[PDB]
Amino acid sequence: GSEYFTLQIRGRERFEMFRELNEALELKDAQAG
Amino acid sequence: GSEYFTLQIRGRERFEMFRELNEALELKDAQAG
Amino acid sequence: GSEYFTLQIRGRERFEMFRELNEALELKDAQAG
Amino acid sequence: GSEYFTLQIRGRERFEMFRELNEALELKDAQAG
Repeated sequence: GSEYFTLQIRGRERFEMFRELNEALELKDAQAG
Repeated sequence: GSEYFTLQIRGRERFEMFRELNEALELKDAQAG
Repeated sequence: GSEYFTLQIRGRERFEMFRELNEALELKDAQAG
Repeated sequence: GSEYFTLQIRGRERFEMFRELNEALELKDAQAG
């Protein structure tokens, strides 16, 4: 989409694992000045 | 059925990457029925 | 290496999480697909 | 310190995917630094 993409994840543990990865990538995005 | 959750993802490359991982895990789920 | 590439992972939980993803990718390739 | 493990990965694009995910998680690593 123009502001984000969506993905449907089956299962709470699985979702929490993918959210940890996604938040970490967003932390990586912040490293550039 | 199972509980599903929405992962909101920034960037097309990042989306394609997560979709690849999620599809592989779903094919693993499919083994058992 | 010529048969695989290796990555050092810090922490048991982190390793287990990546191993599950990696094995799922391999199972998808082996079942072709 | 921590305990370290080795992830064995097939394919160089798959290796670079895991490398990137791991590097992002490593921005979280610290003793309250």
